Amino acid sequence: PGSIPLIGERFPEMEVTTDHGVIKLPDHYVSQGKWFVLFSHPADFTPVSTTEFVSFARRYEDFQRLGVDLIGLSVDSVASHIKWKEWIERHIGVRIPFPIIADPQGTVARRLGLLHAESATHTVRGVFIVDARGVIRTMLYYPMELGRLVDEILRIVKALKLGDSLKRAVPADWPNNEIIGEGLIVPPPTTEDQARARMESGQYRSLDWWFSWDTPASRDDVEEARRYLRRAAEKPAKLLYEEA
Amino acid sequence: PGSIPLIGERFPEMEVTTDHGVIKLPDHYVSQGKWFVLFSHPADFTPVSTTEFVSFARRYEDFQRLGVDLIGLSVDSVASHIKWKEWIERHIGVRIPFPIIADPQGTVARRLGLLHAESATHTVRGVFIVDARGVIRTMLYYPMELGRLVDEILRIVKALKLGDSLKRAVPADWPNNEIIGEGLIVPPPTTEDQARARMESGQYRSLDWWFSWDTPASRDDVEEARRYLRRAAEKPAKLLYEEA
Amino acid sequence: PGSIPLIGERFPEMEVTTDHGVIKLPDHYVSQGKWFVLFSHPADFTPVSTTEFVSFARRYEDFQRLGVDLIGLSVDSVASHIKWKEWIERHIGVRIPFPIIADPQGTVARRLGLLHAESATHTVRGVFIVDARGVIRTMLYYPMELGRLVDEILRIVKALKLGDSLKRAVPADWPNNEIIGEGLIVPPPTTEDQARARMESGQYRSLDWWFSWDTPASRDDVEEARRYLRRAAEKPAKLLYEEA
Amino acid sequence: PGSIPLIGERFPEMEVTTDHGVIKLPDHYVSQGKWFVLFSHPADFTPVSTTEFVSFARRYEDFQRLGVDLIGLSVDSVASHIKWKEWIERHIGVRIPFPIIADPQGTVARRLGLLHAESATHTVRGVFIVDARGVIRTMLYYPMELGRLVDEILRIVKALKLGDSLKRAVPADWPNNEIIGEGLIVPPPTTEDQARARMESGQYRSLDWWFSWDTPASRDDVEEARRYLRRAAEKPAKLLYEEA
Amino acid sequence: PGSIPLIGERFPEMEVTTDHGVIKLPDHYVSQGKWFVLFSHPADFTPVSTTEFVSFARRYEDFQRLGVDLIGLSVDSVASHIKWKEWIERHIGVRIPFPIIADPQGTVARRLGLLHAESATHTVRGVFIVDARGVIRTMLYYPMELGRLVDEILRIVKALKLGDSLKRAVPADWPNNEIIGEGLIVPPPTTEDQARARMESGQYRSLDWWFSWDTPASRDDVEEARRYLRRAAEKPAKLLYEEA
Amino acid sequence: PGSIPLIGERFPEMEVTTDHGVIKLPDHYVSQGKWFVLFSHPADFTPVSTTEFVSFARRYEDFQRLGVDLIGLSVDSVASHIKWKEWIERHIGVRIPFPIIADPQGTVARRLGLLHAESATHTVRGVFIVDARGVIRTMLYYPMELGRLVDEILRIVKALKLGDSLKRAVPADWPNNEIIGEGLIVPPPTTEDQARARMESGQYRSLDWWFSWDTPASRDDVEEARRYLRRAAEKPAKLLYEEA
Amino acid sequence: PGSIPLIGERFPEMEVTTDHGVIKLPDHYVSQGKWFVLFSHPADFTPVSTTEFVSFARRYEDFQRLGVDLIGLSVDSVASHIKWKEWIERHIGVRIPFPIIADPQGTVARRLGLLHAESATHTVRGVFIVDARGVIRTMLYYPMELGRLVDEILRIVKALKLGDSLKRAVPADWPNNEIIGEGLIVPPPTTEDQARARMESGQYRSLDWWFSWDTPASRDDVEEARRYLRRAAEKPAKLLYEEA
Amino acid sequence: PGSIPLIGERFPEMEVTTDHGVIKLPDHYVSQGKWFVLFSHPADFTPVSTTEFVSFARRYEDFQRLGVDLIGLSVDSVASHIKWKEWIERHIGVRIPFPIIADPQGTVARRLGLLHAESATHTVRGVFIVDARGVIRTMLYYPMELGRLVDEILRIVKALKLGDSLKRAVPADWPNNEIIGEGLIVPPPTTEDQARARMESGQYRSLDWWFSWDTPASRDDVEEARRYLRRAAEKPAKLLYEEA
Repeated sequence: PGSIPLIGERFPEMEVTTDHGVIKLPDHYVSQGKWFVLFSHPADFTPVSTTEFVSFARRYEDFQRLGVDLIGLSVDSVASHIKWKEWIERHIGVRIPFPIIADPQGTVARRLGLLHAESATHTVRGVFIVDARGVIRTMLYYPMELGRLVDEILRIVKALKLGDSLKRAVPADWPNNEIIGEGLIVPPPTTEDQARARMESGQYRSLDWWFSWDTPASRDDVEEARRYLRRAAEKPAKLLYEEA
Repeated sequence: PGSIPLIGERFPEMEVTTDHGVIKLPDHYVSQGKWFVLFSHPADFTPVSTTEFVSFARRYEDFQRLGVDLIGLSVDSVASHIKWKEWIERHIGVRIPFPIIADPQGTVARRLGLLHAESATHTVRGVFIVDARGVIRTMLYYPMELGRLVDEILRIVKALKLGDSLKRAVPADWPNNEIIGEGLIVPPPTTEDQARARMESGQYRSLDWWFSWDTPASRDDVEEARRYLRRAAEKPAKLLYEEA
Repeated sequence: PGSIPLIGERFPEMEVTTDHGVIKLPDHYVSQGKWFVLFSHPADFTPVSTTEFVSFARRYEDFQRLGVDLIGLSVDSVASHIKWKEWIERHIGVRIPFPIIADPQGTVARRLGLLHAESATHTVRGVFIVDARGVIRTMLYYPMELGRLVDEILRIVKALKLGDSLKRAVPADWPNNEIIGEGLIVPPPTTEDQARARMESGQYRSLDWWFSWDTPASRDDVEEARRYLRRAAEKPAKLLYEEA
Repeated sequence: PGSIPLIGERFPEMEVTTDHGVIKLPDHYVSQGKWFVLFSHPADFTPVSTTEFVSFARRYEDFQRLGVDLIGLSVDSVASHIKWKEWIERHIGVRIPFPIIADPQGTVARRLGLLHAESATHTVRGVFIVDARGVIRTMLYYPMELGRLVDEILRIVKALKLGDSLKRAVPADWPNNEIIGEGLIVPPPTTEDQARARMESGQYRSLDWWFSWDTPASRDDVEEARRYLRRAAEKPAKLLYEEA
Repeated sequence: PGSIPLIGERFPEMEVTTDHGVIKLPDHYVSQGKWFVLFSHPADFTPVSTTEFVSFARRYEDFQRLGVDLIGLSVDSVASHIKWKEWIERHIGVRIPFPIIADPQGTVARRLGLLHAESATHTVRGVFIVDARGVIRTMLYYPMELGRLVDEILRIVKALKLGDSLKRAVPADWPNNEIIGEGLIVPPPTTEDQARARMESGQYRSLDWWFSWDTPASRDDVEEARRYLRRAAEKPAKLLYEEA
Repeated sequence: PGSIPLIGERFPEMEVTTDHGVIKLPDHYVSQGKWFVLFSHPADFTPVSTTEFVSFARRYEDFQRLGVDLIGLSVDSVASHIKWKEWIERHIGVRIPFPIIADPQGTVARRLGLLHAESATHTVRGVFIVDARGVIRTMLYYPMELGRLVDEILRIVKALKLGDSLKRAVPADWPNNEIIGEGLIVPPPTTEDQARARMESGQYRSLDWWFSWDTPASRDDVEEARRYLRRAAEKPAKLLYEEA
Repeated sequence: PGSIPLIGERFPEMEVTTDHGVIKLPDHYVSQGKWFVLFSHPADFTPVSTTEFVSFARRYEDFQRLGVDLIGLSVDSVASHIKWKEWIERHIGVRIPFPIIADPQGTVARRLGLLHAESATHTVRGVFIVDARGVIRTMLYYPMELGRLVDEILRIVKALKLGDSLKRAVPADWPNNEIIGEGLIVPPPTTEDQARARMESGQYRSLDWWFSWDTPASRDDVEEARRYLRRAAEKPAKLLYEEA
Repeated sequence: PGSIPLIGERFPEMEVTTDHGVIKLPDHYVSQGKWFVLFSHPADFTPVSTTEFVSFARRYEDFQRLGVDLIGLSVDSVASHIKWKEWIERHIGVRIPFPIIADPQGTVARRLGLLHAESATHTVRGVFIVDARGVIRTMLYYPMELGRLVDEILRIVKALKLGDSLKRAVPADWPNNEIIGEGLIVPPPTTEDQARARMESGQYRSLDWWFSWDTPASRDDVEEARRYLRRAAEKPAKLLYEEA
C-alpha cells in the first residue's frame, strides 16, 4: 500500500534543498564519481535520530575512504536542520559534516515511499545505497523505534564495490561466511554447456556446477570489511554522554 | 517504481503453498503468538541463496528462543524446494528446518513488491520482520549479488521486542551505542507541560527535554544482543566446505 | 475463459530463456528451415512429465528425420531444468538433448494460454506444432493426470508435411483409413465448373465430386507413419525401471 | 489469438439444436451419468470430415462400452446434416448413429474457440472430452487438412477413467510406457514429511520420493487400451471404397 | 430493432464467396453494366426455397433480357449449395444458372439486416434490387412460411428502368392503373412558378398542377410488363412434379 | 444504413394521431382481433401516392373480407390529410375510407425505419403487414418513383392466413406454383426419426423427406388468391380520369 | 426548457426549401441588403394561421417600402403550402406573395426552438426579425390560440432602422411616448467625464445626465409609424369574408 | 445558444428578492388567482427602461381590471431599485406601484434565458405573460435599443382571457381582423366525422370545415381591447417632460 524506487532503477531525478544548498540527485554525486547513502529520520530534535547522526558522523572517514557521500532527509525545514546540527556539535561535541534534505511538504518522502503506516507525517528510517552510475543497489526501511546499525551500511558498500570490481557474488555474512569464509562466488552457469565446462575446468573450488568460489579479495579488503563488524560488536571504550 | 506493504501495516492476508503445506499469513504465526521473518531469494540451486539458508539454519535456535519463526520465498515450485533442501543437507550437512513458499506465478512476489528492476522473473532478497500481532516492523531489500547479514536480523527482532516490553526506543548500534551504550531511550515528551515535567523530575539521565534514557535491559538481554554481533564479527573456526 | 494462439497464425514473436541460452521464437527455427514442437509440462521433478521427456528423447532421431526440433516449457527456472535433466540421465540412463524454456512469471504460459482451471500456477500439457514458416499447424491440451502419446505427435507432423508436399488432405487414421487406407484426398472443388470438370475427368477415384483421392505417398512415407503407430501399440521388450 | 474453454472448467452451459432434437450441454449427458466427446468439422459434404464420421461410427460400440456419448458440430443446418448422413449410409454403407449440432451463426463455434486463422467461417477439428460431472478433461485442435486419430480419443477416455477410479496419474504412452509399462503413477508427495514417509514405507516401486508407481489396472483394462492402439497400427483388412 | 441498408444508398462494399467463386459486391455487377437482384433464403434443402429457386430459374432469361443478374444467399456452405442445385437439376429437371452466396457466420446477413425475430440463425426471404450504379432501389422482406411472387420483381425492375429513362414516376398497379392505365406521371412542380406554368402550358393531361401524366412507354415495354402479370395470374399448363 | 422493426417482432408500442382520432398501435387492431396493413407515402397531394390510395380504396372490400384494416402514414398534418382525401373524393369520385397517421416530426417514420437516403424528410413507400396478435409478418420498401402492386399485398395476407390455418408453407407464386400449382408445403422434418417416419408414411406427395405437399386449401381460397393476380394483370375496362 | 437563437447572434446558417425554391439563410437576404421577418405557424389549413398570412399579405408593400422581406415556416410540405396559398387566393381573394419554408422533419423548428410545451409536433407562432447583416434583432413567441398584431412587427422594424440610422434608442410606445412623444433617446454617457460634459453642453433636452433626447426622425418616418398603429386601432370598413 | 422556458410550461419554481420583499414564483400570484407579466430591463437609471416603467405604471389600473400583476427584473440590487423608483416619482411625477426583482448574479436571468449575445452582463427586454394557473402563455424578447408597446401586452392578456372563457382562438389583429373583424374562431375539427358534421350543422359562419367563427365576445370586451390599440395610436395630449 505504498510505492518505492526499485533496486536496479536509476535514483529518481529531483532538485532538493539541503542545509548546504540546492542540489540535483543523483547527478551531484554521479558527476563526482561518488556513491551516496541517502537516509531519512522522522524529525529533528528526536533522540534515536540524533544517535544515528552521531554514528554516521564518527564513521565519516570510513565512508570517505569507500568514495561514499552521505545525505540526510526529514520533513523539517533548513532552519531546524542548522539549529539541530549546532545542538549536536555543542552538546555531544561531534560535528555533522554532511547535508540534510529539508522536505516540508513531504514531496521527496512521497517520491521515495518513506511515509509508512507508522506515521502519516514523518518519514521512517529509510536507507538508499546508490552507486556512482546513480543506480539503487540496496534499500533498508527501519522503523521509528529502532536505530540503524551503521557498520552494516559500510559492509554493504564495501561488499557491493568488491562484487562489481572482481565480478563476483558475495555470500551471507561475508567475510565471515560459514561455508566459504572470505570466499566470493562465481556467477553460476546459465546453460547445459557452461555447467559441463565448469565441472571439467578445475579452475574453481566447487560444491556443484552452480556453486563455485575463489578468494580474489585482498587480505586488506577482507580485514577492512571485518573491522566494520568488529566495531559494531565492541562495547564502546568511553560513552560520549559522560563528557557532555 | 513499484508498490510494497508498509511498516505499521498488518501483513497482507494470503494463503501460500510451502514445502510444509498450505498456510495463511499472517494468521498461522499470529495464532501461535510468534513473530516471523519472511525472506525471499531469487531461485533454488543458487549459491548466495544457499549460503543464506545455511546462515538462517545455523541461527535457527537463536530465532526460536526469541519466539521467531522463519519462512522462505522464491518463484520455484515445492518439488524444487524439497530437492534443494535435500542437496544442502546431503552436501553441506545442514537440515533446513523451516518452510519455503512456492510462488510460481509471482503472485506473492508482486503482492510484497519483491520484483525489482534487477530481475523481471526472480525476487530480490527481501526481508519482512512481522510481530505476533501480524504487523510489519521492518523491511530490508538486498540485491541478487549480495547475501544478507543474518545476525542484524536477530539484532532487529531482539531490540524491537525489548523496545515493546520496556516501552523504549533503541539507539543506533544498540547495544554498543557511542553516546549511551546499552541505554534505551525514553519516548520524548509531545507537549510543553510534558517537556517541563521531564526537565524538572530528575527521573532519567538527559541531554535535553527530548533526549532522556535509562538502562532497563537485563544483563542477559544485552549479552544475547552482543553475542549476535560478536558472531557476525568472528572468522568461523571451521568452514563447512572442508567437511565434504 | 482463457485465450490461445490459433491454427494458421504465426507463432507469437517472443524471446525466451532456455537451458541452452536465449532464443527468438519462431525465428530461431524458421532461419534453419525447421519445424518445432513446443510442449509444456507443469513442473520439473514430476513423474508423468519425466515419462514424457523420456518418450520424446527416445523418439529424438524420428523427429530429426522429419526436420523437427523439440522445445519444452515449464514455470521452473533454468537451474531446476539442468538438475532435472541431470537426474533423468543419471537414474533412467536417457539423455534429454533438447532445450526447456524457463518461464517463472508465466509470461510465456499466459501468451500461449497454457494456464487452465486445473492449476492457477502450473501449465497443462500443451503441444504447439509449428511449421518452417513459423505457422501454428496443430495444438493439443492434455491435462496434469494424463501423459501424451508422442507417436501421435510424429504422425501429425509426418502427415502435415506429406499434405503440404503432395497438395493433399489426410483422412482419419491415415495411413490405416477404413475407406481409402493409405489414400490421400484431393482438395474438393469450390465451384460448379470445378465440380463438373472433376466428375467428368476420371483423373481420380471418387465417391462424389467432393470426395476424390489417389495414392501419391511413397511406400517409405506410408510405412514410417505406420511404424510410429506400431511402436505406440507394442508392449516394450524391457522396461527402463528394470535397468535402474 | 482467440478465447477457449479450459481444462477443469465446466463445459459452458448452452442449448443446441442437433439432427436428433434440441438439448442442453452438458446437462443432457451429466443427467445420464455419461461422458461425451464433442468434436467439430468444417462443413458437411467434405471428404476428411466424412472419413472421421465413419471412423467414429466404427468405434461407436467402443465409446458406448466406456459410457461415452459422441456429438458432432459444424456451422451447417440440420437439413444438410440429415442429407450428408443419408449420403454416408447410402454411399459408404455406414450409418452415423450419433447427433451433429447445427451452428449456423457460429454461436457455439465462438463460445468454444473453434474459429482459427485457417478459416474465418468454418470450425477446425476440435475435440472436447467432457466427464460425467460436465468438466472438460482434454481438448485437441486438429486443422482442416488433417483427420484425427480416433483411437487416441478412446485411449484418453480409457486412461482418464482409470486415473479417476484408481486415484493415479497415467504415464506417457500408457499402457506401453518405456519406463513402467502398464504402471500407473502415485500422486507425488506435496510436503517434506510426506516425501520422507513415502521413501520409508516400501509400499510402492520408486525411482525417487516424487516418482512412485504400482500396477492396479485389471488385465481387461490394459488389454482394452492396447486393442485401441493395435487397431490404429494395423492396415484395415477390407477398404469400404471397394463395394461402393 | 435490426439495422438495414437503405433505398438510395450504394449496396455496402463486400467480398462474398459463391458456388461460382469470390466476388466483390456491388462491383462485380456494376463492372458489367448490370442490375442485380440479391435474394436470401433460410437454408438449402428447404421446400419453399426450392420452389423460389425454380421460379427464378424459369424467369432467368426475362431477367437477362432486362440486363439484370440474380444472386442468392443463405447461411449454408458452398458444398451444400452445389449438392442442393444438383438435387434440383436431377429431381425437378431445372438447372439453377445463377450463383448462391455462402454466409456461414452470418456476416453478410447481419450487414443486410436479414436476421429477423422469426429465426436467430436463418435469413428471412429478403430481396435487394440494385441498379447498374450499385444503388439499392427497392427492398422486400418475405417471411419463412411464404414464397415470393417473382413476376412482381420483374415488374419492379422494368418499371424503375422505364421511370429512369423516361424521367417519370410509375403509378400504382402499372401498367394497369385504374386512374391512368399505362400512363406515367410527370414529376410534380416544386414551386409556385412551376405549378402556374404547368397549369398554363396544356402540355400534359392533368387532374391538378401536381398530377400530370402522358403515355410515353412503347407498346412493347407495356406488353412486356403485362406478360409478367399474366404469367403470375395464369394456372400453369403442366406441373413439374408430374414430369419429375 | 438505418434501423427497422423485424418480422416476428410485435409492432412497436406507439400512440398515433390519424384523421379518425388518436389510437395505440397495434392494440387498436389486436383489441378488435383484426390484421392491419400500415403503409407510408412521401406527402399529401403527390400523384403516385394518390394512385395508391385509390388502388387501396378500390380493394377495400377485399381487405375487409380477409379481416384486414388499412392505415396510411405520412409526415403531413391531419388538416392536409382531410383536404387531400376530400380532393380525391371530389376529383376522382373515390372515397378513402381508412385513416392516415399524421407524423410531422417523423417520430413514427424513424421508429419504423421509413426515412431512406432518397429523402431525409419524407418516408419511402413502406408496407407493414401485421396479424391479429400484433406481430409483423412481412415488410416491403418501395421507393418514391414506383407505386405498389396492391393485389400482391392481398395475396400475401391471404396466403399467410391460409398457412396459419392449415399449418402449411406457401410455395413461390402460389396459387400458380410451377412445381405443385395450388399445393401447399408440409413443414419439413427437423430430426432423423421424423425424416424416416415421413419417407415411410406416404400420407403426402413427396420429392424427398424435406419436400412434401398436399392440396388442403378450399377451391374458394385458391380462386380468391388467383382473382387478385388476375385483377393485377387485367387492362382496366374504364380509366377513372375519363369518368373524372 | 428548450434552446433558442439569441438577440445579437447571426441567424443560424441553414439551407431551407420553400415554395419558391432552395435558399440559404440569412445569406439570401443579406446579399440583397434586405431585412427579413421569419415567422412560423403550426400548420397549413388552420384558421388563425390563415388570418395572419392575409394580415402579412395586406401589409406586404409596407414591408417592401422598409426593405423587409417575409418568409413563413411550418412542418408542412411544399405541396400543402402551394395548395393552401391557392385556397387563400381563391376563397379570400388575397394572393400570398411571400415564400413559406417546408420543414417536415422539424429540423428548422428545433434549430430555432419553435417547439414549445403546447405542441410536440407543430411550431408556435415565432417571429425572428433579422437585419441586413443577418443579425437577430427581436424575437416574439405567440401561442397557438392567439394571432399576432402584424402592425407591431412593422413598428419594431421601422423603429430599429431609425435607431440604427440616427444612432438613437427608441422610447416605450414610440412614436407616441408619453414622456418625449416622437423623441428618440441619446445613448447615455458611459463615464464620469461624459456625464459631466453632457450636463454642461446644453446640446439636448434632458431629465438627467443619463436621460437626453432630441427629435431627429423625419415627419415622413413618424407619420408611417403612426399609420401602422392607426391601422391596428381602426375597425375595418369592409370584412373580406363578406367580399368572398 | 441560450435555453428558455417554453409556452405551455409552468413558470419555473423560484424564490426571488424584490424591493417589496422575497416572493416565490409563480405560487405568489397563483395563490391570489392572478395572472402576472414578468418583464426585464438591462439596468436602472437607463432612459428606455425609464420610459417603459412609466408606460406600465400609467397602464396599471388597466392591468388590475384584467387581474394581472406586474413584476420587473434587472441585475441591479434592491437599493438601486428603490433609488431609481424614487427618481421616477420625484422627476417624472409617476409612482411605480409594482415590485422589481434584484438579480445581481443573473441567477433568475439565466433560468429565464434573458442574457442574449447583445450583452453578456445585462438582460434584454423579456416579457413572460403567465396565467392564474402559473402557465407561460406568451414570451417577447425586445432588444436594448427598442422600447416595448405596452398596449400590445394588454391586448394579449385580454385576447387570451377571452379565448380561454369562450373556448375560441383569436384571429390576427383582433378585434380588427380584416377577414372576420371582431369574430373569434371555433377550434377546427380534428377528424373526418367532425369535419363533415361541422360542414352540415349551419351553426357557424364558415369559409371551409377548418375555418368557422362567431361573435360571442361582449361589445364591452371588444371596445376595451380596441381602446388599448387606440391609446397606442394616439399622439399624446401633453408630454410628461414639460411637467418635469
